Amino acid sequence: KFVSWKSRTKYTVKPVKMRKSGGRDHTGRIRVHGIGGGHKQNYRMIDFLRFRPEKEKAPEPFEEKVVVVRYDPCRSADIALVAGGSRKRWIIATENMKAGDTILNSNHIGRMAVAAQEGDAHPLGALPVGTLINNVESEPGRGAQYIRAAGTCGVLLRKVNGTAIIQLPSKRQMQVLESCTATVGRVSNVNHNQRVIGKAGRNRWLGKRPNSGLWKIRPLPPMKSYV
Amino acid sequence: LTYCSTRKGKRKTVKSVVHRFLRLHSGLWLRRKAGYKKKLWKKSTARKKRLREFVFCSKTQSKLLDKMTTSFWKRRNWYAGDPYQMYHDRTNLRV
Amino acid sequence: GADRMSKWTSKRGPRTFTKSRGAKKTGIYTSDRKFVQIKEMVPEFVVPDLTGFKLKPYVNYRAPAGIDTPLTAKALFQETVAPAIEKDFKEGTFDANNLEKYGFEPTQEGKLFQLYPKNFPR
Amino acid sequence: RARGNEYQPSNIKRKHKHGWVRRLSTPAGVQVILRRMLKGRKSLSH
RNA sequence: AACUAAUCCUAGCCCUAGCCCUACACAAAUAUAAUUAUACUAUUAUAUAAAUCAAAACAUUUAUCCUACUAAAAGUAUUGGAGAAAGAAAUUCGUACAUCUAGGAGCUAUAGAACUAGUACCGCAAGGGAAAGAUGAAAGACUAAUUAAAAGUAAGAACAAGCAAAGAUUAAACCUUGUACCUUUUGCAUAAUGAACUAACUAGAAAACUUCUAACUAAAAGAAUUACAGCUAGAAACCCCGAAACCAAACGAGCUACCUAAAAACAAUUUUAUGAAUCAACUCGUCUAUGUGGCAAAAUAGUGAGAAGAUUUUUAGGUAGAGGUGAAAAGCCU
RNA sequence: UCUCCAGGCAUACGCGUAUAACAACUCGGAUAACCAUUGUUAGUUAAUCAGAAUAGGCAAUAAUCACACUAUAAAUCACCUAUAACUUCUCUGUUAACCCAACACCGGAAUGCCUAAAGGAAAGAUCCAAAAAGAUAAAAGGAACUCGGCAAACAAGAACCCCGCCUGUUUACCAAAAACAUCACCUCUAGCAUUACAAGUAUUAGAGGCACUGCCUGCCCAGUGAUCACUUGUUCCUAGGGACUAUGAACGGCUAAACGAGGGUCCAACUGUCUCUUAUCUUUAAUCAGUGAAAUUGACCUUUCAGUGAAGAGGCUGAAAUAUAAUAAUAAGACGAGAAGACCCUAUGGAGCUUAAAUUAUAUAACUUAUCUAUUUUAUAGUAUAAGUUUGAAAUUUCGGUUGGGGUGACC
Ligand SMILES: [Mg+2]
Ligand SMILES: [Mg+2]
Ligand SMILES: [Mg+2]
Ligand SMILES: [Mg+2]
Ligand SMILES: [Mg+2]
Ligand SMILES: [Mg+2]
Ligand SMILES: [Mg+2]
Ligand SMILES: [Mg+2]
Ligand SMILES: [Mg+2]
Ligand SMILES: [Mg+2]
Ligand SMILES: [Mg+2]
Ligand SMILES: [Mg+2]
Ligand SMILES: [Mg+2]
Ligand SMILES: [Mg+2]
Ligand SMILES: [Mg+2]
Ligand SMILES: [Mg+2]
Ligand SMILES: [Mg+2]
Ligand SMILES: [Mg+2]
Ligand SMILES: [Mg+2]
Ligand SMILES: [Mg+2]
Ligand SMILES: [Mg+2]
Ligand SMILES: [Mg+2]
Ligand SMILES: [Mg+2]
Ligand SMILES: [Mg+2]
Ligand SMILES: [Mg+2]
Ligand SMILES: [Mg+2]
Ligand SMILES: [Mg+2]
Ligand SMILES: [Mg+2]
Ligand SMILES: [Mg+2]
Ligand SMILES: [Mg+2]
Ligand SMILES: [Mg+2]
Ligand SMILES: [Mg+2]
Ligand SMILES: [Mg+2]
Ligand SMILES: [Mg+2]
Ligand SMILES: [Mg+2]
Ligand SMILES: [Mg+2]
Ligand SMILES: [Mg+2]
Ligand SMILES: [Mg+2]
Ligand SMILES: [Mg+2]
Ligand SMILES: [Mg+2]
Ligand SMILES: [Mg+2]
Ligand SMILES: [Mg+2]
Ligand SMILES: [Mg+2]
Ligand SMILES: [Mg+2]
Ligand SMILES: [Mg+2]
Ligand SMILES: [Mg+2]
Ligand SMILES: [Mg+2]
Ligand SMILES: [Mg+2]
Ligand SMILES: [Mg+2]
Ligand SMILES: [Mg+2]
Ligand SMILES: [Mg+2]
Repeated sequence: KFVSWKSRTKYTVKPVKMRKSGGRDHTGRIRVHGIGGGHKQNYRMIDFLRFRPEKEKAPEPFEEKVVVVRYDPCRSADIALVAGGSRKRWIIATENMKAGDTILNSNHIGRMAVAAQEGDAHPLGALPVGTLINNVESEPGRGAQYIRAAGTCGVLLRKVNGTAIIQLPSKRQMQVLESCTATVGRVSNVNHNQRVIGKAGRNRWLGKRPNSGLWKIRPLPPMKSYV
Repeated sequence: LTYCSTRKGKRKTVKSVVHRFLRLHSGLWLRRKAGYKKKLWKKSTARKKRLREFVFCSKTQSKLLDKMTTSFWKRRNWYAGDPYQMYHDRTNLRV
Repeated sequence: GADRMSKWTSKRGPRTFTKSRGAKKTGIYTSDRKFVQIKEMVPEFVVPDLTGFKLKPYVNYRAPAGIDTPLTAKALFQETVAPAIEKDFKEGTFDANNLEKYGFEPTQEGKLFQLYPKNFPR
Repeated sequence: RARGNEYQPSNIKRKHKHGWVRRLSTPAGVQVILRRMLKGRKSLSH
């Protein structure tokens, strides 16, 4: 009888009502522990393909205007409503975004290095080595999946041929095609890790239930005696 | 053992008896000596001779073997050239 | 602790539970939560004029009851259809195609009162 | 606390948990009905 | 000189025989929270049975369960921790009572079906599941009688002294003699179990060998078997109630545990403005007394803890036993 | 009419005629009266209370008197474009002293309004015993009580040790705690999307441990000559010859406070806890009237002393005592009556748990060879399956015997 709430097909900026799980599945059994209750939250559909040219428009660099930088219940980072043409869409906001700012979204792969302005989306080929990036996408056109948490920045270590090495926030090095799109700068809420929950009740507000109260090398035969 | 079998409603023979003992028609049972094929290298010659012999069974043992076999094994068999032909009968037995 | 043997009716259960007592619907509930009664859906009693009618509820005990002969298809056919066909056969003006002339109905569709499936109540 | 009052009547729960439509929804439930029909029960379900 | 009671005979049932069936018996209503006259929202059994149990344990294995003509071959060949046990076939025999709807060294109200009924009642559900009736030809003859008759009482309390009686006696009691029953314990009861009393019900069952009684007899037996007096037939035999468990399939989250959705409640007083303070409603249950077949299968009366929060509470939904849930008490899941 | 008591009226859920009148007086109410019982007849009235056309486009801006403000946990069809239709009231709920608790149960039971204008009766009659329960009062004393100031008090103040950071949570029905959780801190696992984690992405998520705070200790990280030379180290080629090096583990003592129906202790006050008990009132008791259970029970015409005997005798031996029956009290005995109590031993009886027990183990996870595909000049890759190998999620079964209580050694 469990139907997922993720049943909306059309992108909108209207907040969407979310149903909580509690850690259960469609079967109805707990699959993950520590999830329950919390404050009621609304989902704001984020757009992780920064370079999405508007409908009935050419695939060339375009600009968008930042309406407001909001607080997101569903994320550690903060989101920004950005407007361009006749379209509004939520996006992830970088460290220094402000209302009224203008951000570029470019398809052009610069033969030479492109000056890096935080918040603008360029193909990794355009960027020069060493520039901090966020909201990287593993495959061209896939959509951002990495470095989209609060304060996380990835360095662009190297570019050779049509491939670049991206150092993920965990220091795990990844490689992608330079056609892949990344957003310059680190993600907002750079001080998210400095927060102090302070009391147990605050965690219960965040939908986190308390942990359970419950409290292996095998020697080889030569070593079994000497264990 | 089985006194009344499910399919035929009869007594059943214990085949382990049929595989170790010979019944003479007079009522006697024959057997071998336990261990007659075991560790012969450390047995005395007289001991080995005693082991090789065929030996009779007691009245109680004979009574038990009679219970554990059916009447088919107690019948007269007229085998041509039988080597036990003479031992199916008792002679000069007063008792 | 519930009663399993008594009938399930609208008096029982919560307010949300409702069901009919067997009355035929006389209208439709449209959108906006409005009942719209349909005049055609409301049964109309066809009552005859009883002035000058000689039949009363009971009969004389001296009135002879007749021999019981339930009506059959053959009995109806002989009384109504047989004389016409017999007369036409003697004149020779009879054919299979024109059975409708004598009262046959090829189909019940288009009739206000259909014999099968019946489309009128008693 | 005092026990014995575990029945907290609710007609919606009763018909949904033990009703005709509930019993016919699964083959195991249909077999429940068949058993009660063979015994001759006056009440096949709630 | 009689109350409570007792007596009763047929309602039906049991097992066979025979036989395929074709019954599918107004209108209307019902798969929706069944029995609600019409659209919303699609509709669909299961992969091999397991275990208990036997093997005096248990681990391969364990007849029927899990069916393919009777009798014989035969408990033979074969199979088997070659143990417990299991166990053919080839091949012989068989026209089965025939006809029509019959039969009982079967039961007779604690029996025979659970049945007067799958009802009443019990359970949320799956499911479990009773008890009983009695006149005569006529009741359009006032409902029949019959029986020192069970225990229990009454008619009619008792009268130094004793397992309650026995020997007696003119005499009921006095005198004399006398350590209840069953079961066990060592053959011992002042032991220890079991019994308020009445009525009904309530527990030894099989034929291998042996014995007895007969038929015929080097043969016996109504086919298949035994036989160096045997063979054939008869008669003669081996209890009852009781676990914790184990497995399969259903039923359960109206209680409780946790969760999802939609809702609700929180006065007054202070405060650095809050999982702060005081203290109601409300929630909980510290300590004591009462209660201990209670008002209650966990309460009452006081006294206490929290009381804007990790609070409490309502409605509907969800997770199911090889499982679920658990701020882990191995706690909770009627 | 009087005396006194202080949760009432509605709705929801549930219940199903218990509603009302009459007639009955069998059954039901634990007794009467009267009916909540039996029979018959009646009843609850709604367009407002309550229940029960289609296709497109589209949304940044809480609530709290919403203004000022502050905040964080981030918080509810409409409107528009077209299409279609172009006058309607039927159906259902409505009674009650009621539901879940086997009961006319001192229990459980949501919301709105109100706190007496609504709703009710603690005493069937009598008596004033013991014991038992509850309330009040106390001369002098004031913890001398007791395991303990338990309980009570004209008191309800102060302080310190141990434990846990704190508010929370837990063994429904014997444990509320020092246990569990908890912020904080630490360890381990994971680089990724269309059903949980999550419409999330290393400042994230999951698994688990652990008080934090500040303060200490310091496993450790080749040597020797100094970014530098040789000896080492590790590999090879043969003892020679090359090749190559390139803060912090483990821990502790305590922020040090605050808080606690936690466990100990002390002082003050207070007292019937006590020296040492008493009086009064109520409940119960007892007599009268009505109704009427339970465990229990071999039979009893049911004595004392000494002996006997299993620590043991109303019943046996020997002495003794002895008109018969009730009513009210006591609890020495009847190994007094009831419980799923306690302790030990047994069974080739169970079950839960743990492993390093034996047997298995297409749960996963790897691999190898086939098979099947593609490619490939034999190589690669893969893989609806089969056979192996490695892991083990699980499954099944077992707990020999002699050994005061064990430990141990032993023994058969
Ligand atoms: Mg823990
Ligand atoms: Mg119950
Ligand atoms: Mg409830
Ligand atoms: Mg066994
Ligand atoms: Mg055993
Ligand atoms: Mg066993
Ligand atoms: Mg087995
Ligand atoms: Mg009967
Ligand atoms: Mg019966
Ligand atoms: Mg009598
Ligand atoms: Mg006497
Ligand atoms: Mg005993
Ligand atoms: Mg629930
Ligand atoms: Mg308040
Ligand atoms: Mg507080
Ligand atoms: Mg308080
Ligand atoms: Mg407090
Ligand atoms: Mg909990
Ligand atoms: Mg524990
Ligand atoms: Mg424990
Ligand atoms: Mg009256
Ligand atoms: Mg009465
Ligand atoms: Mg009344
Ligand atoms: Mg009445
Ligand atoms: Mg009313
Ligand atoms: Mg009760
Ligand atoms: Mg009043
Ligand atoms: Mg009184
Ligand atoms: Mg006082
Ligand atoms: Mg005083
Ligand atoms: Mg003292
Ligand atoms: Mg003292
Ligand atoms: Mg006290
Ligand atoms: Mg604590
Ligand atoms: Mg606390
Ligand atoms: Mg509790
Ligand atoms: Mg408890
Ligand atoms: Mg406490
Ligand atoms: Mg307690
Ligand atoms: Mg702890
Ligand atoms: Mg405490
Ligand atoms: Mg003092
Ligand atoms: Mg009386
Ligand atoms: Mg007497
Ligand atoms: Mg006497
Ligand atoms: Mg004595
Ligand atoms: Mg005596
Ligand atoms: Mg007395
Ligand atoms: Mg006594
Ligand atoms: Mg006793
Ligand atoms: Mg033994």
